[PDB]
Amino acid sequence: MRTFFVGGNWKANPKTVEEAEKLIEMLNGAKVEGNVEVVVAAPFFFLPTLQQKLRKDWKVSAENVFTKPNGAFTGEVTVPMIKSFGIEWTILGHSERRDILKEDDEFLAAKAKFALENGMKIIYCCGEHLSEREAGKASEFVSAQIEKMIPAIPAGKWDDVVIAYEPIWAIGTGKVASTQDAQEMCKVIRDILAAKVGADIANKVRILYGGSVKPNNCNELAACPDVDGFLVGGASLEPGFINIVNSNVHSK
Amino acid sequence: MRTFFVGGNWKANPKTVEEAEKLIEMLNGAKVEGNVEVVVAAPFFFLPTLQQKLRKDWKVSAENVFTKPNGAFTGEVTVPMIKSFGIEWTILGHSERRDILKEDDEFLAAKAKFALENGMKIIYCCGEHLSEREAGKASEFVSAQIEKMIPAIPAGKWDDVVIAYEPIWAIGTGKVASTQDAQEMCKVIRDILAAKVGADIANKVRILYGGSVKPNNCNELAACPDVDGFLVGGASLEPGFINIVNSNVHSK
Ligand code: NA
Ligand code: NA
Ligand code: NA
Ligand code: NA
Ligand code: NA
Ligand code: NA
Repeated sequence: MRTFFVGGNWKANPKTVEEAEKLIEMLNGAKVEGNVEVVVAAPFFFLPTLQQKLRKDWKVSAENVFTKPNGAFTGEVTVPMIKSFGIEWTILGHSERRDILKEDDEFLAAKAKFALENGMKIIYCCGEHLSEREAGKASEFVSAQIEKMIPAIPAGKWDDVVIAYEPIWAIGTGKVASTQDAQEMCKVIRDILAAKVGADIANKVRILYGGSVKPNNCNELAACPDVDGFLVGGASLEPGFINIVNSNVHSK
Repeated sequence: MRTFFVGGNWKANPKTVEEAEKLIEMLNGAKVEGNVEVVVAAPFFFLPTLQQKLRKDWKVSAENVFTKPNGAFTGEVTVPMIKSFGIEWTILGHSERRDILKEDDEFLAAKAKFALENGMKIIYCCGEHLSEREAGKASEFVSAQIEKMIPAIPAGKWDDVVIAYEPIWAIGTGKVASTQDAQEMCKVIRDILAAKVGADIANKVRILYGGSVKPNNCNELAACPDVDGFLVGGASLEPGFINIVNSNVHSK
């Protein structure tokens, strides 16, 4: 069985270091049940304190990184900077960056290749928008994205990739995703991997559900056979995060 | 006389926290001559250590910030986060972000308004590209940018604005800027301010030269009457930074 994986994405939160420290102390006291690999992603500015203070059985992640080691890229944070502090993970391709910050697939593949070649592990995000969901073309859209991702992955690095499916069509659209939606698209992704890079890899890669995950739906989502975990949004800031981490006991 | 102002922009450098700490220890030992306001901008990830360890007579600056207090903006760092740690400054509108990260004037004006309304001080960057320089339309282009900036500034906040002119036309183009180029464009900007917001404000706002500044040209640049200081690139990482900070003795 693949090890269940839960990434907590704080996004651009909290507002103060005092709040981030309080949240860390809450995470540190949580009793994890079952078996699960937990990663916490936070704003660059809080990454030093998170790495220093977060429980050592969990790992810290950046929410984005640039494509280069360093250079004339005012405002950007790079792989060597966060790796120099012991941070092993980054999220790439999150819907908010693809959209608001206009990150395209070419930019994202470069990031994934550079990050992996430089020893990082990645949570690579994908997912289709409302028009493609409505048109019933969700699998084609998601395939194209995964197909741009695939050649970024060096030989031997699939152990360092996790994929998160975001139902962007259910974010701020008036539509909601069902548990079966989540299962279906995670299976779509697994099958794309099997067809393109082989069953051995497909059978080991964790594919996460990245839509709305809360204490009230995490257990039924975890039980879906192709859902290997979550990239959690707003609940990653709340005590409910632990219920989600613990939903691993319902996945087999 | 306006107080001479030197901002050191590390850009996306150095690669490691060990290097940033060594650079800080170098800055801390430097003997400043004359009178000058010094700000050091560094990657988000190094801002905590810079704020903790940098000499207290100088101030730390972010190299960019987002337009919102917090929220669903994966990868972004916000004003309250850096203000919560005592950081008072940010750079906005740097050419590398306008270009590589595709930041437009509307995005940048929003940042400046939000930053200022939230108690930040800003270094707002502007500057024209090669085609406008060649066409002799450098002043019109720069005016338009400043004209988008101006309504972002709340009543009473001009004391918290510094403007940096970047001769983008001389970055990676095969063309170099002269000392007279720097003076001319800093004067162009001052005159736009005087005409649009009044002489009192124009006479107090520091306008910096943001092109290539090194130990070998800083004294002649500082002596230009409308050049009030520098936003320094690569030399901000080198012992030469101090020669630049000290070029204030040549400006009157
Ligand atoms: Na279809
Ligand atoms: Na490997
Ligand atoms: Na499952
Ligand atoms: Na002209
Ligand atoms: Na004021
Ligand atoms: Na001067």
